[PDB]
Amino acid sequence: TTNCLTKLQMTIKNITLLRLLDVMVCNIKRYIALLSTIVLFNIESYIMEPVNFLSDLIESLKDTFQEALELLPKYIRNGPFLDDNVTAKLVYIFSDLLMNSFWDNVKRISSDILVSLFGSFDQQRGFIIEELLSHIEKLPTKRIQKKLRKVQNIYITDFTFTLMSMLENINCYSFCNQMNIDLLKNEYKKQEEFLFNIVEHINDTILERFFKNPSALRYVIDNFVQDLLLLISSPQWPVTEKILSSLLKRLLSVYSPSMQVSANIETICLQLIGNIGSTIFDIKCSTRDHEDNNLITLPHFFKSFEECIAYNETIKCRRSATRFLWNLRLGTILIITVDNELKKILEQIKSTIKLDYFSILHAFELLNLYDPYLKLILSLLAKDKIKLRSTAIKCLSMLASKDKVILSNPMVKETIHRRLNDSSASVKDAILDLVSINSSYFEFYQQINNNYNDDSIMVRKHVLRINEKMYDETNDIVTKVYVIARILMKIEDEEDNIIDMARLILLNRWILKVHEVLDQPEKLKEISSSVLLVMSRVAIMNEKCSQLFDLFLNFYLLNKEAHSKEAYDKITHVLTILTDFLVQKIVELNIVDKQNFLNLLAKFADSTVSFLTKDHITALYPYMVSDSDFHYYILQVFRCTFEKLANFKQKFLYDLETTLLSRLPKMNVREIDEAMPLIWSVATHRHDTARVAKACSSCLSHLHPYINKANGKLQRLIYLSTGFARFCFPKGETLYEHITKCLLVLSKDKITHVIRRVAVKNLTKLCGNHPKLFNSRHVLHLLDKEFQSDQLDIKLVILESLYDLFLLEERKSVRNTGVNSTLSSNGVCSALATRFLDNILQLCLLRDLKNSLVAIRLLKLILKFGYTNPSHSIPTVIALFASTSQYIRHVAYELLEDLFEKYETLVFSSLSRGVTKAIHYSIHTDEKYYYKHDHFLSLLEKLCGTGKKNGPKFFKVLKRIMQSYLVQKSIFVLCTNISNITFVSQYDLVSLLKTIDLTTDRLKEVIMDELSGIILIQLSLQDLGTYLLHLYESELKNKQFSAQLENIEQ
DNA sequence: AAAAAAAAAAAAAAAAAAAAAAAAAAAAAAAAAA
DNA sequence: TTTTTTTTTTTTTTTTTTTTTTTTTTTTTTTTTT
Repeated sequence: TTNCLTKLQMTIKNITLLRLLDVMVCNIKRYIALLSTIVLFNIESYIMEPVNFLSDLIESLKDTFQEALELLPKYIRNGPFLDDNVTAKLVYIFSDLLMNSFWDNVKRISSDILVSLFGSFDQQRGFIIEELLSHIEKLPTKRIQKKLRKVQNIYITDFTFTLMSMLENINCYSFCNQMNIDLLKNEYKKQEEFLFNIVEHINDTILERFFKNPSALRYVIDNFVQDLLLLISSPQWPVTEKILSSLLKRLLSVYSPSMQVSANIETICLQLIGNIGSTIFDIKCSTRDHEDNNLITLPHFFKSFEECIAYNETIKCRRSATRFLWNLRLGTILIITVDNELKKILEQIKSTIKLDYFSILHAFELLNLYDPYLKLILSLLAKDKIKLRSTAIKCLSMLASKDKVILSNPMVKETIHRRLNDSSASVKDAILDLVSINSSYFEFYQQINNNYNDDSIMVRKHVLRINEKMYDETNDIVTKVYVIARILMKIEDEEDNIIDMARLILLNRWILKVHEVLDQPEKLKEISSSVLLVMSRVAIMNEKCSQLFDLFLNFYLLNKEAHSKEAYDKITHVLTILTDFLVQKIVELNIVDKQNFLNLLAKFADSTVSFLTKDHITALYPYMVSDSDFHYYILQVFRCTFEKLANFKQKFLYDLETTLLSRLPKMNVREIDEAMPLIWSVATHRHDTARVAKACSSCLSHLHPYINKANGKLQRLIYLSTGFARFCFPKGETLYEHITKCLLVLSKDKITHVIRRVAVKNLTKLCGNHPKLFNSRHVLHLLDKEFQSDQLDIKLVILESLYDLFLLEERKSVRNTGVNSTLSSNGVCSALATRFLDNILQLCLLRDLKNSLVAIRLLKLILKFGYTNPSHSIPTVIALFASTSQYIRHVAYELLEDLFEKYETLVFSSLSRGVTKAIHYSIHTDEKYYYKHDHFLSLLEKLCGTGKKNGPKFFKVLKRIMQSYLVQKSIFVLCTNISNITFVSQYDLVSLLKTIDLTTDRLKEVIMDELSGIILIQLSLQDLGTYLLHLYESELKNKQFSAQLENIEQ
């Protein structure tokens, strides 16, 4: 009965054969569990029956239940009378139950029973070990806190929680309690050998079962190693250090030769070894001052051992853990002091602690194994596997996260600046993360910015983030200008997100940053000054940045359609105070900085809106009237301002006109074309302005005798007349028509060369300002005659005027239509470019640096605009590759790169003509130094050798060129350029060698049949073949200096 | 005013070359939801 | 304060077609004979 059983249990508890038999009989047939618990408390059939009853209960289930499972381990630990047969069933059922609130308690009870069974029996270690290992597939894939143990907010999976205690339960120190030190040494040796063998067995089986199915069975190890990392910092688990140690070497054996595995296995093992290395390096770094323990501080770390043991046994003893820790000291203890300490220990037997515990691990293998991990990481950095490289760089990054001074050694600097220049998207991202997490990364900022235009979106975004971080962090003006220039470059891209991010960060760091203070004193004098200095520095240094800055300031900041009205008044206000501060700085300062500030002011005035007021005009006036390049930017600012503002004072306008007309003879042509538009702009605000008419009439009367004479003062006179014509009086003939007639009169053959050039330049400028004048036949015939008269300087001024006209017209066209939203519900320049394209191309190949640069600039501008066909100019650019000058070659390379990226089909189509023209220019220019320069074919090859088929296509074009040419100097330069070509594949090289051998053999029979040129070209081809062979089924397998030698001929 | 054979020009079928699309797989980070 | 599902990036596997040739076939009109 239940009452009888309860009374019997109470009597047994108070006190502490027939009853056991009755309990067994009752269990055979809630009451059964109570009887089994009573029998267990009182205490092979009596045990075999309760075990079977518990097995049936567990099978059916899978507070009244838990007392039997709680009193079972006590009997197991106390009574060893259980035979080997009954132990197997309990071991197996409890191993099954351990894997798969009250359930956690049941699992803990099962773990306690398993460790008690391990401790009680010394001949069943392998049995329980294999039983626990056979259920390794039941580990949870995800580290959800629900099915996890504890022990600190540290969650431990149940399998290794049982396994670590089981392994540390060897506790040979207890044998020391049982006991001329001869027997204990042998016992300790046997115990340590047994533990070493079983830990190697566990590691081997874990790695084997992970290698069998690495993709699906990753968690089987992924948890374990990870948990081994979470438990290594606790002194309460010393055996864990061993578990990782023999494990780590196994991972180090993964990449050893004769152990080849799949790519996924390599990546997983590298991630695991990287985590292990990071953990052990973190442990090593956080130590005392002296932690050598390098097998060679000995007297005083026994005190550390004793303190650690005492603290462990004091707080949370867990007697198995401290028993194993006592054993761990045997290897260390086994000089005079060491012997005395060992004798004392034997006689006794017969935050700060966390740092102290790391000191004792240095003498062990785990901490000494860090160097092989680093060597393996460095070795794997250089392999061709992209995933391996990325994972290794990630491991280096997570290693350097703990210690920021790991970059001192040069073997990491070498890898980083080699990988920054050439890598893939993932590798570049990993190396950028590595350099960004480290505290100092200004040493490689140039390398980081060199990859700002990568194809991958992720690398570009991360580089932009690095640039923003550098701008926010550093204070050096040079690096700040560099990073802000890169950010401004990144405002145009094929990704809307990238350009939006760049615009947002630029707005935050140029406009909103100034708006934060909101007219707060003692803070605007620094941040606004720095921002204005940055903006001034942008407008220089590759003025494409200046163009992007103008675009950003005009078509983004001042467009009310782009952003909300409430977000536009702030922009306008910030720009107003910025302009006021810039004007004030210009006033007080009145050097390159001054020019930059003036350029910034001119750009601000040229904007779509006027942020300047009459007060700024009055402030600029005192040094405007007073008499450098100041008056040029000042005149530009005045011209831009007077086209938007009005309601000026009459007296001020009269004074401005007086001071402008007084200085007209003194000012040179450089700023006359801004002074005259200013004159007209100020004249139209002060109607009845006949004063400018009288001033123009004076110039006309002074110029009239000169034109009659045609049938130091004349230069300025004609310049002023042309300026008045093209900038004043736009409405019995019109003034500019009379000026064109006068210029045509002064542009005859009998006229002197200098005045003729000045007159033709002025006529070109006037026709540029008045397109209708280009329709007149006389000016067209004059321009054609100048272009076909072989004039060195007359053509140059026309080209410069056309360049200026093209720039102005394109700027006006871009400003006419910018960025806007259109709702349905709501050619002179091209003709001039096409007509004179041949003349420009012919002048591009001149031997004079100035004329060549002017012609190249005009050609580049025309090609960028797209007025004419690039096919007519593709060879010319290629001919510029033959130029010896480095700058001409570089600008030609940039132009050809742009032309390729636009029209690669036409570029490939015109390669033959380009090579022919380049060879002709090379032989024509340097009649004796023609073979000296041979750096045009290789640069063209690398430009068109970045594609999968661009290589074979370029080689096919090269073979066509070689066959076409089979002139002596042409063959010399072609051979010298071939000598410097890097060949992609050996099939191409052997084909070229066969062609050259056939050609030289044929020339050999030619010379034998037959003078100097033929033998010289034969010798040249033979020397090319010899140099090529001395530098570096067969055809199918093959598919996978020279100038001095040529000169030595004669 | 009658018949056969050969100069061919289009119109499909193969033998690859080559340039991207679909579709896991893996980290890495950020917005819900207990 | 943790786990959950989106959202974003390369990576690798095949799997697509879009080419560029080389073949054979088919039919067309012009040469040959009465």
